Amino acid sequence: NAQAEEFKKYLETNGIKPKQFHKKELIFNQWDPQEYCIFLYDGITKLTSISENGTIMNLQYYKGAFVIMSGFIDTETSVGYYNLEVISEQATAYVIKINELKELLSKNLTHFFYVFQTLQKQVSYSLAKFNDFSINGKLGSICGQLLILTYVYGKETPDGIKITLDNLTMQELGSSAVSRIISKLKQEKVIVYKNSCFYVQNLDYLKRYAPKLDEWFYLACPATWGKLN
Amino acid sequence: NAQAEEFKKYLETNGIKPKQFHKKELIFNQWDPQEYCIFLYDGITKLTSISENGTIMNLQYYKGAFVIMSGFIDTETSVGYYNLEVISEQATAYVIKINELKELLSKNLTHFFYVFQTLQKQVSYSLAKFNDFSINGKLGSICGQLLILTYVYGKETPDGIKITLDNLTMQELGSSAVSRIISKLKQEKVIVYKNSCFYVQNLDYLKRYAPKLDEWFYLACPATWGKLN
Ligand SMILES: O=C(O)[C@@H]1CSc2c(C3CC3)c(Cc3cccc4ccccc34)cc(=O)n21
Ligand SMILES: O=C(O)[C@@H]1CSc2c(C3CC3)c(Cc3cccc4ccccc34)cc(=O)n21
Repeated sequence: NAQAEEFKKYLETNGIKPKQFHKKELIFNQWDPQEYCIFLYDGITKLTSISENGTIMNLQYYKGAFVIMSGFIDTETSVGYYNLEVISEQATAYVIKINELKELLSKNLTHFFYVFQTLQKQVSYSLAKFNDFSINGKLGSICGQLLILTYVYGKETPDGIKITLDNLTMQELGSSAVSRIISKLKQEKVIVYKNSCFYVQNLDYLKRYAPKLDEWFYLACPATWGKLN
Repeated sequence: NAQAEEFKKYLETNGIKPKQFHKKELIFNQWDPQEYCIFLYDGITKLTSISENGTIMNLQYYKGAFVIMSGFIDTETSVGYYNLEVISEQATAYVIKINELKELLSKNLTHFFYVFQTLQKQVSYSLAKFNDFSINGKLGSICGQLLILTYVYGKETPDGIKITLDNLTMQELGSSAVSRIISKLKQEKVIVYKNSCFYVQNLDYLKRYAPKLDEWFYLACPATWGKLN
């Protein structure tokens, strides 16, 4: 990822320091009155929300390299009250106060375009995710998440496509319908737990029920989309 | 909105003329290889997708003033295959090719920050609606749709809070489960349909089953929010 490495070197040049985090750590949480811009350089995270009675809802997953913002770039108001939690064993992130960001981007348009693009990818990603929900219900959503996991962590092997993630991360990613659906897929040999990993066979089935996410990845990450097609 | 008028002027300074469109026109369509930046200024539109078997998925609805983009500003490549379709009677929209946009934003960052912040509102908007549907099901959706109508088109009346839309537009966007929900909201007199118009008289019930959208209106459109609170 060329833009990402360039954005790292730009942040470090401007004196911004990389912070290590550990699983279950919160890079920011939903009560913080400091709005941040997080450049997640390495790791896997989830955006969660905590409702008033304390039940946790998982909203979105992110992966390095990527930008996540808790405030609006001009106002430096919260965009929404959320937590960003680390779910891989480690993660590396550059934490930037919102207003510092405005300055950093103002003085370099290339980086500004890059950050802007990361927003565009979230917007196109949620359109595609809503599309596949609209057609195939939860089946759209499970397949969609399995498909991206495969494109991003799948190693072609005679065994199929191995999803290269130690199990703890897979458990952090994953009800009635679910069990019955995840059932159906195992039953149908789309995925297999063999040799202690998931291995994916019917990539075509994933693509069928999550078509828009297939397209979205093709446009967003073409080089990666090519390696399994 | 202030930022909205000023970007309209900047666009006309740089020679972008408003193009008028009428109900059911495609502002752009998915096969068009030209990536665009649509600044919807007035009217209502919807983004749609066309799955292969030909069914038209409604993905999102938009209201002037707002920004819709069909290419990534950095690589200038397609963000997806979409159609942008008018559903109001007429709408005012400035259509800018993606390369010309990038130049316009590059020479005035104020406007760059406005467009950037517009996509940020779009990101958290869809997370908020998703939080509400995951927590409260269709009651969360329905209560979200009506909350939306209320803030944007809610004109306070003795009869309560009227929804100021020609009732063919209403009728353009609007099942078994749905009717059980509206059946109840009509019975408990949270909404009243009289004189062929919707009215709202318990704003606080809606805020209960859609607390993330309510919270989103507050952080992203405080002016609108505060008017009704
Ligand atoms: O990392 C990237 O540049 C690409 C392009 S934008 C994106 C996303 C979208 C949230 C913005 C995701 C999210 C995602 C989807 C499905 C499974 C995931 C598993 C782990 C982490 C994130 C996941 C993933 C992703 O790779 N990308
Ligand atoms: O609001 C819009 O103009 C579109 C059309 S109705 C909708 C929703 C639904 C709650 C009513 C959402 C939220 C949402 C629900 C279910 C699955 C989702 C999957 C991904 C993202 C959001 C999801 C978002 C949204 O944009 N819209």
